[PDB]
Amino acid sequence: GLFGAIAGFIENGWEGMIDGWYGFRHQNSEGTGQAADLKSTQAAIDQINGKLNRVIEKTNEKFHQIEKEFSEVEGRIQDLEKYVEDTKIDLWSYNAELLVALENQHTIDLTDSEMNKLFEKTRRQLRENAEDMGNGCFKIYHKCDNACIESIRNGTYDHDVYRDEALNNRFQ
Amino acid sequence: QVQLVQSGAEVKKPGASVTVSCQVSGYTLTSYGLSWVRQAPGQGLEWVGWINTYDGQTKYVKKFQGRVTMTTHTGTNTAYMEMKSLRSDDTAVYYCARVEGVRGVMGFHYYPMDVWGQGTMVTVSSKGPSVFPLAPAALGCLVKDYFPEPVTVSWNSGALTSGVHTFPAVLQSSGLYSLSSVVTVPSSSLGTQTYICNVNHKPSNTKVDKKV
Amino acid sequence: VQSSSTGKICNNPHRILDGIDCTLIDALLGDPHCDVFQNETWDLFVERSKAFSNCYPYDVPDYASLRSLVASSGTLEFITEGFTWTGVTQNGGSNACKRGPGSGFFSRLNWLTKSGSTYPVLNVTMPNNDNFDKLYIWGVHHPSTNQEQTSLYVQASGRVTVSTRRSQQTIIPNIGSRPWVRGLSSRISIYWTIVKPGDVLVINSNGNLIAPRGYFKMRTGKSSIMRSDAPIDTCISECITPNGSIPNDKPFQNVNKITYGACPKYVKQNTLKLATGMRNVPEK
Amino acid sequence: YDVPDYASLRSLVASSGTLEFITEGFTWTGVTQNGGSNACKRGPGSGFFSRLNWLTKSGSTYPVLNVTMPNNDNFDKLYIWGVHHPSTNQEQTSLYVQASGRVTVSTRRSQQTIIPNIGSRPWVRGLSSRISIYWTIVKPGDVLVINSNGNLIAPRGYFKMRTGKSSIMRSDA
Amino acid sequence: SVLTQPPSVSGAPGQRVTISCTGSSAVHWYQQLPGTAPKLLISGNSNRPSGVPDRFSGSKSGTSASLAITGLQAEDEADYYCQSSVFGGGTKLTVLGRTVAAPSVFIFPPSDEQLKSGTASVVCLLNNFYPREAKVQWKVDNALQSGNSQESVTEQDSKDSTYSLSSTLTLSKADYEKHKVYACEVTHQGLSSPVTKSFNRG
Ligand SMILES: *[C@@H]1O[C@H](CO)[C@@H](O[C@@H]2O[C@H](CO)[C@@H](O[C@@H]3O[C@H](CO[C@H]4O[C@H](CO[C@H]5O[C@H](CO)[C@@H](O)[C@H](O)[C@@H]5O[C@H]5O[C@H](CO)[C@@H](O)[C@H](O)[C@@H]5O)[C@@H](O)[C@H](O[C@H]5O[C@H](CO)[C@@H](O)[C@H](O)[C@@H]5O)[C@@H]4O)[C@@H](O)[C@H](O[C@H]4O[C@H](CO)[C@@H](O)[C@H](O)[C@@H]4O)[C@@H]3O)[C@H](O)[C@H]2NC(C)=O)[C@H](O)[C@H]1NC(C)=O
Ligand SMILES: *[C@@H]1O[C@H](CO)[C@@H](O[C@@H]2O[C@H](CO)[C@@H](O[C@@H]3O[C@H](CO[C@H]4O[C@H](CO)[C@@H](O)[C@H](O)[C@@H]4O)[C@@H](O)[C@H](O[C@H]4O[C@H](CO)[C@@H](O)[C@H](O)[C@@H]4O)[C@@H]3O)[C@H](O)[C@H]2NC(C)=O)[C@H](O)[C@H]1NC(C)=O
Ligand SMILES: *[C@@H]1O[C@H](CO)[C@@H](O[C@@H]2O[C@H](CO)[C@@H](O[C@@H]3O[C@H](CO[C@H]4O[C@H](CO)[C@@H](O)[C@H](O)[C@@H]4O)[C@@H](O)[C@H](O[C@H]4O[C@H](CO)[C@@H](O)[C@H](O)[C@@H]4O)[C@@H]3O)[C@H](O)[C@H]2NC(C)=O)[C@H](O)[C@H]1NC(C)=O
Ligand SMILES: *[C@@H]1O[C@H](CO)[C@@H](O)[C@H](O)[C@H]1NC(C)=O
Ligand SMILES: *[C@@H]1O[C@H](CO)[C@@H](O)[C@H](O)[C@H]1NC(C)=O
Ligand SMILES: *[C@@H]1O[C@H](CO)[C@@H](O)[C@H](O)[C@H]1NC(C)=O
Repeated sequence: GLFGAIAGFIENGWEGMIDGWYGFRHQNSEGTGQAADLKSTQAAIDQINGKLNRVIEKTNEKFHQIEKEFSEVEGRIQDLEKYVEDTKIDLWSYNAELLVALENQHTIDLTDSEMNKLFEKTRRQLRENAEDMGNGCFKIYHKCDNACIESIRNGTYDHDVYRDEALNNRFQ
Repeated sequence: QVQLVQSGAEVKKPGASVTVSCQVSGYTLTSYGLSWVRQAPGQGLEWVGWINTYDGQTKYVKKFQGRVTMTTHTGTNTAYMEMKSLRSDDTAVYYCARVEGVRGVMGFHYYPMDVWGQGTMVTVSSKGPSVFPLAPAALGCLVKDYFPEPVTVSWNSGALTSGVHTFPAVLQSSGLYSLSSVVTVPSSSLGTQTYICNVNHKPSNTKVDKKV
Repeated sequence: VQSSSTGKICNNPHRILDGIDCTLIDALLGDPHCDVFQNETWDLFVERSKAFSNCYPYDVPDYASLRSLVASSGTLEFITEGFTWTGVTQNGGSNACKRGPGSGFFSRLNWLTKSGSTYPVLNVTMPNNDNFDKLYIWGVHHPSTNQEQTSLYVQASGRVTVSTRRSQQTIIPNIGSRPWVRGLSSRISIYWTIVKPGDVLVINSNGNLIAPRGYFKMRTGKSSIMRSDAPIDTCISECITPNGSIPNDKPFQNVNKITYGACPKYVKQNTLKLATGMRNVPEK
Repeated sequence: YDVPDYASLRSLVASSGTLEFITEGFTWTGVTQNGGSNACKRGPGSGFFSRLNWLTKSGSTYPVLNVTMPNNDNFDKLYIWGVHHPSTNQEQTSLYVQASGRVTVSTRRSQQTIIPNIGSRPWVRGLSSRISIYWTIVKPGDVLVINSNGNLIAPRGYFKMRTGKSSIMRSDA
Repeated sequence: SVLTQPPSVSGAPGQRVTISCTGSSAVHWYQQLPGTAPKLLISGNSNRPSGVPDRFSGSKSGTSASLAITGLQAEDEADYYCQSSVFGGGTKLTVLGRTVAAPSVFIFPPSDEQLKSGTASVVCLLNNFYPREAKVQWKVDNALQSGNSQESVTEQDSKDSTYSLSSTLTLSKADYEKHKVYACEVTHQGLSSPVTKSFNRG
């Protein structure tokens, strides 16, 4: 949550969203509609799908090792074997703990960043025609029908042809 | 030769604690796990618990949790099962049986009990067999409401041997046993004379001689 | 963290060898009830807790080392060599190690006793003309009484020296009473020698020699030994623990620190959750 | 004295975490017990280690000691015994009628035999002779047999072995 | 896990007996001879241990295992359990000798002592009936009652090679007095027309 989008200014998730991870809910004269953003969801999923194969490539293959369970008490050599195994176990347990903590932190920051990136991309499409209400939801200042909305979601929103009407609505 | 030799029969009193032992022979105790299995008199086997010799970890049934403890004395190749807070329902024959797995697995999941001990009769109860007559031919004695099963019924101990039928004891919701023993008699002999049935009950130590 | 196991050992892709009642060393020496293990090979030798010895009471100084190297070799393939013991009686046996109905001995060891009334100083040799190491398992007999020592070996105190070009190993048997094991107070001490290619083995003994009958063909590979009572199963798994086979899809495991194969790493934690989603902020 | 594998014995004694010594009844027939020396002065007179029994010849003979102790308890027993290396052959035959004794201590699973030697050694506290300290661990249900024909520094009992969180540290703090 | 098992198969020497068990989840079959510790008969649902005759066999199909004894001898008659931890209900294997007979019914009125005990026990006896699979339906005031009768059958007697049953049910002291006439209605294979023997106090 480094960017304050998720659990920040969005303030709420959408349990009704099953199409993807990030998406839009629009409301205009025609009526409320909902869609999912495939590009951001795919980017986040792609960055998450591995994330453990990129550090621990795979399981290495160990065949013959030392004895790790002993019946009698020998002394020096058994002490050394027990010490070596305990040291290895402690070091690998620490590696696991730290790796999982780092990966979880980065995953959370990554998804937050994807949400923020989608918000900023949308805000940059609506140059002057819309105002950010602050709850993660844009107020667009002109007649924007479903074709308009799907152009916003598409990334081909033509801001120039609504600029005059939007500016007149905003600043009166 | 592999042998499991158990303790002698124990007679206790409700609320006490009992300790049964199992001495193994012909193999090393720590090579095999050891299950304990009870059998109430005529009520089928019931798995009590399992001791992992060589590391001492146990597994009891939820019905016996907390009031049964299993230990192994590896010096004498012996295992002990103690049952605390004895009840009347705990009167049963207890068997120690040998199970195979002790390292990597809990043996009783995957292996059978291939060697059994002779079992010890732990009887925690005592109740007198009430005797009633049965006359209308045929005539008999009804033995009722005694807990420990082994009870013998004779008729003058030398009189009646043919025509007598000893129905094995039956349960009751109260947990006490009851049986009957009836003998046919010639129709002339039913009115001239009667017979006497001797009901002998060793655990309650009661010998009751009653007529018809 | 993979923290559970199926409880059974998958018999593929690894050549598992369940040792029923036989330890690795007992199968090596040739214990009668281990005769089924002659010439066996394995990727993992699974050694059951119920294994017991039923032959002449022996003892292996540095038992762990011999067990380790035999397990690593991964085979019990025994090649009989022609040893020429002149002036001694071969194929000694005892009633503690009953093969068939009568007395017997380890099948891979030759108990040499006096012939007639003499015991010559045995001095034999075998060259290693092959390009693999040879493993020779020999022994030294420790009798219980001096009467037994002189009755089997005319010398009052024999000795056994086994040597190669690079190393030598000499044992002075002692005579003394020992704890009663299977009806005997005498012991065998098991020693081994590895003859590398192009080397020579010389056995010089004046008594108390439990000679070898041949050599075990040593190998190098992915073989090991495990102590486990888990039952073998017909299934596929790359990672075997004493608790059975476990899946190696997760990177860490908490089942057992003793592993074989492509196994995950053992960690002390029973659970480690890796986030594969975003921060969860639900409605209300 | 001298402890072959001194580190191992120190380690296992430290790990056991106790010096609790249970005296057992050993029956040494035909030998003199409680030998001592002026190098180890207990009280005003000669003495020895309190946990070791120095057995010498009785009269003019030294029989082949052959004793046993079973482990009928459910804990390991630690037996500390020794072998005496005399300085001169005269001393060897004067203490032990045999010209060369030996000491074999054995259990069902392992055995350990020592052939004492006779030779002069560096002068330590007035003596050129040594004791070599060996130990044996008798697991529950096992037996200990001590067979010696000379040069035996026998045990007086066993140290009750334990398992726990004990260790040893070298520090002047 | 719960184990189920078909109980009390009465068979003759020399035949084949099949015992079932339906594990709901390694099943092993044990035999308890009368007055002897149980014995392992088969492990792994198929494998037989050392010392058992080859006539014992096991077969697992899905979630139901079965144990088959062929040409059974005298020593095979015992009680058989399946085990998987939990045991099975038990299955008694008796011996059966062939001797056709017909039941002889007697009715014994309850004694006075059990009336004052608060537990009035009424018993009816059938002597020397051969099939041993007959079921007797009790009837009080010509009205059938169930869940109260306890049945007990003796073994095969070499003298007669037939079987006897004593069925008994109990009533409360108030319940005993209210009822008028007591009887037990018998249904038998060797006996065609069901027989009634009743009684009343007096
Ligand atoms: C996979 O398989 C492995 C192997 O089977 C499983 O590992 C076993 O798991 C169980 C369950 O978790 C463990 O049992 C638990 O033990 C604790 C105490 O453990 C400590 O002691 C253990 C045993 O020590 C005895 O035995 C060893 C070996 O013989 C011996 O060296 C010891 O000196 C001691 O011997 C004494 O007892 C013998 C038998 O009576 C005598 O012969 C002898 O003379 C002595 O008197 C010890 O193993 C354990 O752990 C050590 O080793 C493990 C390796 O597994 C390592 O990780 C540890 O760090 C240690 O080094 C400890 O030292 C016990 O408190 C538990 O009891 C719980 O439950 C009971 C009721 O059931 C409660 O009363 C308790 O309060 C508590 O709740 C439990 O019994 C077992 O110890 C462990 N190891 C072995 C070798 O079996 C593993 O679980 C499997 N995993 C899966 C996923 O299946
Ligand atoms: C040096 O000192 C050691 C130790 O003191 C001696 O070793 C003992 O030697 C004796 C015989 O010399 C051994 O006695 C034998 O023990 C066998 C094992 O018995 C044990 O186990 C059985 C169960 O199988 C128990 O019933 C029994 O109580 C023991 O616990 C017995 O099977 C032998 O019995 C045979 O001989 C007797 C003799 O009458 C017959 O009655 C029997 O039927 C059978 O034929 C026998 O009793 C003893 O076990 C040894 N102990 C140890 C620890 O090794 C050395 O002998 C001694 N040496 C010298 C030179 O002095
Ligand atoms: C094999 O070879 C070895 C080595 O050569 C011999 O070992 C030596 O043996 C002699 C006696 O046999 C030892 O001499 C004794 O040394 C004691 C230690 O003295 C040292 O330390 C003191 C301080 O306490 C110094 O003052 C001294 O200079 C030494 O550095 C002395 O205390 C002994 O003195 C006693 O005897 C003398 C004899 O006259 C008296 O004057 C004294 O008052 C006192 O009673 C004695 O001198 C010597 O230490 C041994 N050396 C080693 C290295 O062990 C073996 O004897 C030899 N064996 C054979 C069979 O040949
Ligand atoms: C979205 O844009 C693409 C190209 O910019 C166009 O082909 C498509 O018709 C637009 N509308 C959709 C996909 O609904
Ligand atoms: C073992 O193998 C060797 C050579 O491969 C052969 O000579 C010998 O007969 C074999 N023995 C057995 C028991 O298979
Ligand atoms: C040491 O303890 C043992 C048993 O605990 C006892 O017999 C002995 O007398 C004790 N000795 C001392 C010096 O405390």
